Amino acid sequence: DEFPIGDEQDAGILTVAGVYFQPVDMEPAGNSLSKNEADCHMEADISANEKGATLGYGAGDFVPYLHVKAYIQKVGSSKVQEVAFMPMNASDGPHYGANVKFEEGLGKYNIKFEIKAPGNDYLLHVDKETGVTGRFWTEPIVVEWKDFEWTGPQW
Amino acid sequence: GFDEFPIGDEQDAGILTVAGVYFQPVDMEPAGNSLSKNEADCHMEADISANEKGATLGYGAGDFVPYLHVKAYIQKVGSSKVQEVAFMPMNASDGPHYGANVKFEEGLGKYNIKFEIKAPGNDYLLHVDKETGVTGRFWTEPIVVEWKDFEWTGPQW
Ligand SMILES: [Cu+2]
Ligand SMILES: [Cu+2]
Repeated sequence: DEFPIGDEQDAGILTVAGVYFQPVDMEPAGNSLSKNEADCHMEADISANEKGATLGYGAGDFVPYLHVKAYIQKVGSSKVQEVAFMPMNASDGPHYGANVKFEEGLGKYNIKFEIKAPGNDYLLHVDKETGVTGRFWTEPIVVEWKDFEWTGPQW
Repeated sequence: GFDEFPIGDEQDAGILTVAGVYFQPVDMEPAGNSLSKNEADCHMEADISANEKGATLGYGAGDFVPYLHVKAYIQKVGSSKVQEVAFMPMNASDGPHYGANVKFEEGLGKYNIKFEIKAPGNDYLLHVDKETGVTGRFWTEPIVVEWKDFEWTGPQW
């Protein structure tokens, strides 16, 4: 069903897995390509690790209200494709994802996920009685997988 | 880790399990839409999670349901005045919830408290293909949960 982009990675309070599988139909359609126009669905599985308790997250919890963008670059190429992910549910639960088309065809790509904190959408209790001790990250978190091979559908 | 006071009993509505609590007003960063700590009577919280029926939408039982739009309507019983207060999603030491600092504008006594829970709309997508998708669908009109004759008795803190 699901194919890893690479090994799972910890970054700050986040645990970030990247997977891909067949392109999907989404309701509403969102920002990404239609199923027939796409090569795959790409998905960032983002959850809190143990350090997330500093912001009030339980370990393993989905972290919502993030802003996630993927950068897809053919190795040796002068151009990078930028793809906004949206939050969504599949049968396997919440994630950030998008239908994606590899613009340079089958080959070796570098894949980066850029993960921005919630900002003014999501609040934090900061008082001592009920509050958390941590604060959201200010610089976007970057997870990168080198030498991902896109070899067409595996489904 | 801190004292929480009940608004009635936990209620199920659609795929949601909804409980209300309140406690001392809090400091929020950023401040959001609601009253400041020193201007409010309490912090009011809606704890919204998926029940067993939430699996139809791909939610795990008990998990927080994000991207909802939650508003509270607070009406003193016998009064025509209805206060409306938007809740925002946020984390406290006990985890995610929707909440706001609120003021009971008509003083001590009986209030009807309604939580109006709008579905995410264009903010949250659903896979709907057969292979990876879900067969449940979000609600067009808000889910409403109400506790009648909640008693505001003043701060214990
Ligand atoms: Cu998806
Ligand atoms: Cu709160």
